[PDB]
Amino acid sequence: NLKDKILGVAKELFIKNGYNATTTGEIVKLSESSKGNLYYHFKTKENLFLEILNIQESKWQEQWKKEQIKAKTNREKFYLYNELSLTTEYYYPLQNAIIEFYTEYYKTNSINEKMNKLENKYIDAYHVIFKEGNLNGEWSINDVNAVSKIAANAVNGIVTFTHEQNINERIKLMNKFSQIFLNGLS
Amino acid sequence: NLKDKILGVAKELFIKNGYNATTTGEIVKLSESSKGNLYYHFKTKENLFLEILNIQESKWQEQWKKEQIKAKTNREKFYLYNELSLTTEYYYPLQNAIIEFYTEYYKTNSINEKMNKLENKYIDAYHVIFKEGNLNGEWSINDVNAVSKIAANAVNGIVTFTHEQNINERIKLMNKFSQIFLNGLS
Ligand SMILES: Cc1cc(N)c2ccccc2[n+]1CCCCCCCCCC[n+]1c(C)cc(N)c2ccccc21
Repeated sequence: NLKDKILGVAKELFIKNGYNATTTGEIVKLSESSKGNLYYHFKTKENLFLEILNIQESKWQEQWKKEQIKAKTNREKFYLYNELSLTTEYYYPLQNAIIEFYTEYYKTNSINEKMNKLENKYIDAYHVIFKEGNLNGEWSINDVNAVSKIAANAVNGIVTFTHEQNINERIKLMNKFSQIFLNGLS
Repeated sequence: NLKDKILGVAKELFIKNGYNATTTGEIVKLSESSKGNLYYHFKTKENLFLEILNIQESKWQEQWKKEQIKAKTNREKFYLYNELSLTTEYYYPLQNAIIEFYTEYYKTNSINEKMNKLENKYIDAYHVIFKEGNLNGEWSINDVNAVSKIAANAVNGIVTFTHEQNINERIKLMNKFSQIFLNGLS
């Protein structure tokens, strides 16, 4: 509970004032915990944030599980997951805190350790889509891990570096990418 | 050097840390100057940054022009451009500071007359490659603009969101991307 509260309040603070401006001091006092209890559950701001991040990935996955019901075939899952990545991320309040966090502990394989099991999870969604695509004969992929990392990162890029363009155009471009790319597997 | 000597410090600081962790003061301090020398061609912080981006972009485009000769067919110009994007020391090492820069300075109306100029040079390489390929018959592209923007960002995605792993796994992934993308076009 005190741990659940630290997480809840911290998430709001990072959302309101970003990663850098938020202090464990603010988190401790507003969550009504202490520096000791905080230190025992998370050790560091970095770690607390990674934990919030894991919780968010779980939420995403549950969202994805209910959402893909709208996409029968794996080909459709791929179109929908990318469109979903773009539209949701546009109004995801933690995106700014995340950007800050990455640039922060990038030259530290420490606060970039669990950062792996995390990104790996993002990519798994693609892995499932492509593995099943293979079994369902929708396509034939040499090695899924490679194609999954590529799809995962090409999509982050279209989502991230487009920010400067009408949302309707963005979706149209992403769908075009989904189309061209799936066409490079046949 | 007055003007052309600050940008060098600011670049280092912008790349080393973020667009936020680098402040007007830290520059001048490690640059030894007046916190006002910025106005002739350096209006606001965003302008100093927006300028550094141009220098670096052009530096990258310069190199590209000199190395794209190892590529015979345009189909090859596409792979080489993407492979080189992973290895350059120009502009791409700044994509990070650029991301966090859009999570702030993107409301004013300079980020549409100054910032739009730079994005053109960013998708131009792909425009030339995709047009000359059309003219040459290597493929038939519906709208070179869509495919160009889609490609530039995808690639930037693979370069920027994997900047923490074996550079060879990198090259591998990028080449597999180029293969699939082009196989999706033609
Ligand atoms: C709840 C929830 C709700 C949503 N509506 C949602 C929408 C879209 C995506 C996730 C969502 N989730 C939860 C999402 C948890 C996401 C964990 C993501 C880890 C990945 C980012 C990796 N990364 C790398 C490698 C390298 C970089 N240079 C870099 C630079 C800037 C930013 C990121 C960078």
